[PDB]
Amino acid sequence: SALTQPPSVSGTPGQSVTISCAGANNDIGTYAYVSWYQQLPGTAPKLMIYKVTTRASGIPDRFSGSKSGNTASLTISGLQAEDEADYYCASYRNFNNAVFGTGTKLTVLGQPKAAPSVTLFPPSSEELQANKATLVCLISDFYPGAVTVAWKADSSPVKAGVETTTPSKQSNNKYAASSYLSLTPEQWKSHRSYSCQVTHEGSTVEKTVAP
Amino acid sequence: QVQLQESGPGLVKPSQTLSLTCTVSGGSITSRYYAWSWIRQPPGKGLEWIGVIDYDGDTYYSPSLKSRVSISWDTSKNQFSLKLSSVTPADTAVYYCARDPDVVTGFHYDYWGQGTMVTVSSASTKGPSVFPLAPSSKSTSGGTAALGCLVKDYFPEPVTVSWNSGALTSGVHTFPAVLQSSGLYSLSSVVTVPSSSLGTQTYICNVNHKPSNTKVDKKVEPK
Repeated sequence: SALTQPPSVSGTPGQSVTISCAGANNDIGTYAYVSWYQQLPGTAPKLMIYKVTTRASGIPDRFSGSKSGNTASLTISGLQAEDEADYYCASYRNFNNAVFGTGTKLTVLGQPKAAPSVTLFPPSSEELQANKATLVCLISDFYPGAVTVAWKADSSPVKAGVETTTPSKQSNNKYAASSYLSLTPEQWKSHRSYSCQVTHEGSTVEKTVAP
Repeated sequence: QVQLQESGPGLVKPSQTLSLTCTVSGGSITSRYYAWSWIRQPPGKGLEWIGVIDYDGDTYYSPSLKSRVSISWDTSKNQFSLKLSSVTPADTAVYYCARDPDVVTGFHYDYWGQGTMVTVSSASTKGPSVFPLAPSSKSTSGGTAALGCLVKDYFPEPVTVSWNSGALTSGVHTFPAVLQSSGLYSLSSVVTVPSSSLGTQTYICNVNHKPSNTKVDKKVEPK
């Protein structure tokens, strides 16, 4: 089956959060092989705790392992931005089986605001020769992870051929998003320029490329 | 020291089998009290235990997966492999390789593999079209420019972009791929360079798409 953990847990950009891992009598109740793993985006899980309370080599003292009945728990005392990751609990199951939980995405939030860095690209000579046109708008280093992209033909808005990604976490903890505008060689040439207008927390960053 | 690397196809269709192979190095796969296991994490969902093989050689699997899992190993080649049959897209996941440091003490995995993406679809592969993204700094820091590569229309994930055969690592930002309305993926890579290097430095992006066998090197020169 599976171990129940809350889908999300948000924490004060200070301290202190607790994550629950609920199982049953014949896994978390009889055996003591409860392990927690921390997985920050793109990488594999990192062993943080095993044997209910045993912290692994290198793990800080602010990580805590606890257990009541068929419910295991991980406590983080004073969170850093390092702690922003998905959390998985595991256990032994008879006979010689393992079980992972649903996972808990930890969100730290008293984090500063970061304005998005926008880079707009004109369709390449090679792409236009290939009878195609793509406008590359690249948004990065922004916090919180929520943006709205407006594409403009001269000064009029564009909705058709717009493809925007969902904001994802970066190595540094901030967010990144990619907006793509599909047009035809004639559409790129028949206008004086196109602009990628990015909105983030009531502020606007506009970038412009011209044929 | 103990280092794990998964081998496997990135695209497989429903009737096919999954011959995923993990290579162990810096430690014997038949020694001490070591257990080797497979774990998959579908796209944005949670970790799932598949099965283990112990240093003595006998295996155990998840009861739900048990029916189509026939884990095997090669002690001479320091390898272990997973075999999945009757595959449907529920088997689309990043498949992991992991070690248990003791077995007479209990479950926990200390060392893991980087993972290999397996995607099940019917869904022919498409190699990416690489386009050059020439520099300008109307939105950048003075002295710094912004160039990159447009890796457009490829199926499926992933693709790896490196600059000058790995010689250029600093200021490199590779963006998460966009899944288009067409069903294909598209991504861009960016390197912030000092504008002074435009009339100097040669910039080549090394795009690699293992599923379709694509390996493209594109020179990004100013226009």
